[PDB]
Amino acid sequence: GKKLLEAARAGRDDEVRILMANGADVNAADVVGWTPLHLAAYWGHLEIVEVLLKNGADVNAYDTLGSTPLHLAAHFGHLEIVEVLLKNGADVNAKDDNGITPLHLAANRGHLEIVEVLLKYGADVNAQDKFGKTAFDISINNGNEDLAEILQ
Amino acid sequence: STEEFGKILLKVNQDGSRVLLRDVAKIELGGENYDIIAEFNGQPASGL
Amino acid sequence: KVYVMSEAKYRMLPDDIGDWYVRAADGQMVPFSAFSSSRWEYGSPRLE
Repeated sequence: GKKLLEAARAGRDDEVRILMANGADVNAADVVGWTPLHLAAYWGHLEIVEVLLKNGADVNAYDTLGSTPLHLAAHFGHLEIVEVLLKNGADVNAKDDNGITPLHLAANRGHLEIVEVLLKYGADVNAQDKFGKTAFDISINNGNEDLAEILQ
Repeated sequence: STEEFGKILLKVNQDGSRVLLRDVAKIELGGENYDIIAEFNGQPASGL
Repeated sequence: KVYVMSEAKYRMLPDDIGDWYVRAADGQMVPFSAFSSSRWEYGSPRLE
């Protein structure tokens, strides 16, 4: 499991398969609750995200602050990983302990394509975080007009 | 970035309205000072 | 030197953050959880 977490982060595709063929826990979690999926999502390892999912990795694993791999992918602008995660049933409206959704994160960093995909799978535009802010609110505050109209 | 500086929150109005820095200022990268301007054969230049 | 700091057991866990209170202008004690949000990310422990 520990070897897998590491290999997942290092984007070592073959290594991930090997430990998989030797049956390491797909849902192994480090000290902050990140799974190999969290790791591959954050660092942008598309092929490892796909191998992990087809080996039954929990697509909706959450860390110790309630954040899923979909949060990480959306936030860091990994459009393909977002789609792969969504196509594998990732909860598009997943909230972390802050009430923050993947749409909030994508909106906030202005990842327009990602925003569109999220909406495409039925992201709730009206979803508010702990401060009552929506993605729309965020687009306005950031003065992102392109993003702002897409959210209306 | 100028975007981050522009959304600096100066105050919230009693009607919950927001006054951002960009609402009272122009925000841009620009010289620490504007006193020195150089040309190389009449064309805009810098130098050391 | 004189040093102020949290006793160890109150600065060990992420959840400990919301046990610290600040006093508002009107005298009210407000927990960190009411004006902040947090997330895990990666960073460098040694920048060269």
